[PDB]
Amino acid sequence: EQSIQLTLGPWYSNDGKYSNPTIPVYTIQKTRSDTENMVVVVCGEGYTKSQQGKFINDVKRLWQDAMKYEPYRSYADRFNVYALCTASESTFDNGGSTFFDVIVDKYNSPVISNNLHGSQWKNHIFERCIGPEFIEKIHDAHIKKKCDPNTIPSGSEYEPYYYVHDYIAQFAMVVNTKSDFGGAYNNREYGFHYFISPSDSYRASKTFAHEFGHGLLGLGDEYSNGYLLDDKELKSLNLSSVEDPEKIKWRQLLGFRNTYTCRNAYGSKMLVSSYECIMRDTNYQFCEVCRLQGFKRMSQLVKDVDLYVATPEVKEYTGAYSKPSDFTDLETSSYYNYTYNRNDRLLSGNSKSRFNTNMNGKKIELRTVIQNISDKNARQLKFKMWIKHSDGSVATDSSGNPLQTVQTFDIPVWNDKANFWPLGALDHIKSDFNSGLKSCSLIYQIPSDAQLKSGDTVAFQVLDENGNVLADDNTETQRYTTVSIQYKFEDGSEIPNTAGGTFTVPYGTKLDLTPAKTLYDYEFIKVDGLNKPIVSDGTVVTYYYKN
Ligand SMILES: [Pr+3]
Ligand SMILES: [Zn+2]
Ligand SMILES: [Zn+2]
Repeated sequence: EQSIQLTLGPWYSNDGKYSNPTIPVYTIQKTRSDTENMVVVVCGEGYTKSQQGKFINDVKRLWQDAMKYEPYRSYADRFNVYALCTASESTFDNGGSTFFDVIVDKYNSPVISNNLHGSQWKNHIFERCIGPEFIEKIHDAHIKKKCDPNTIPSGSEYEPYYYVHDYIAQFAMVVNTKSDFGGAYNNREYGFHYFISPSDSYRASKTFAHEFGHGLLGLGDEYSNGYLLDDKELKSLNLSSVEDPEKIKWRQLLGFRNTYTCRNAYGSKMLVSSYECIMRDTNYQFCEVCRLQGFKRMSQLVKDVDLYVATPEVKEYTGAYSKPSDFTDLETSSYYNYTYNRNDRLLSGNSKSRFNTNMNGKKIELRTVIQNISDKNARQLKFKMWIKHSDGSVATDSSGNPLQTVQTFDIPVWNDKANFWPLGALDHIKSDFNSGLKSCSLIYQIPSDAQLKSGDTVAFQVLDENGNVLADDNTETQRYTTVSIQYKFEDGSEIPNTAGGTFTVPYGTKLDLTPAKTLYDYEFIKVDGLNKPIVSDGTVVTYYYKN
């Protein structure tokens, strides 16, 4: 079957338990060449050889649950996901020898323990052993190994393995356990880019998405502490200590959805853009700043994503939370007072029906934020907003003029792009949060003589230069559909060492990806199910490869 073979000398397996392991490789998802997608490699800790089927199903479960969160969900079909069936002598719960020597320290942190058996480089195993074998043999780039990982290179111990984390976007280690923990190890200068999370804890999927947010998306722990120094302020994608709303990096997002800067705990000098974010508390979704920053980060790792359009909202425009001085109080009470006010004004998503015939003479606001991913093409997006009767017709005033307004917004280029986690970067140092970023507000005065009827709602569209609808008043609550991937030989047999996963897309989506020319050594033949609206759960897209 498909596998990689490692050579682990005493620096990686000092007790000889894994001196020459054979590691079966399973493809969970490969929708395009590895050279065009983000490659995720997932290994199991504490799974015996007879438990590798549990491991594969565990990865599929955690991965599919991660793909339900924005911003990952927008990129769901642009990941290639591989499960490496690393076999431990002992299960994790039995407490004997495991592949990765993971221990849970006194702070409940899962840690690769170099000193457990004296394997002095154990926590370098991903970039020095697993990664380079994978990239030479499985990855479509087939980059030949450059250094013997069981010898000391001339010069830097680390530089020869930097290339690993450009071909493998993320290493994840799933522990076969119910224990609730999580850890992320992000220090590319010293080779570290992996996270560790449990298979069966009560919030295992939430933890996975969270540690994935640290690792791939570059997001900071919103539960952390302290006053950020100037260099750390520039460095952080989603944390701040800047109290002045006119200077805070994410000022353009203030007042959009639940973006209202606030202290992450009473008295804290550490500020978050939203109190309700998975990066502070794993029960939440990603906040709008994390969604933006993660969407930008992933755009650096693929080639064909050029625009981010946050989901627009419509709010009664009262003047509240409309200027910087409305955001100066950073207490949690101010955050929740802001979110209550938003709910009292909301006219979109699940509050569409709050529109009523008393809205004549009132102002409404269409609000979103837009990020240009291009550093070459400025963009011009047209917003349209109108009052729609329940039968779909456009409402009018008493003179017959449609209750409709339009405004075009100019989105400047992302000239700062090369400073924001580009391919090859060892870290993020400084970026201009506002480069390529435009908060867009379209305010409409509903006429006093508006001919409103019961059941009227606000409709809207964000349009590109060709009139294509990028978002509309149905986007937020639209139905998502599950699509299943299968890999088959031309005779219909399932390809061994594949375990095709599922993800979700908006109902009606036409998938349009160029399939990879090869799967392992199998040659691509044809695909069934692409370029066709996905309109049923369990829809199967079938990739056919020559045996
Ligand atoms: Pr052959
Ligand atoms: Zn955490
Ligand atoms: Zn966040």
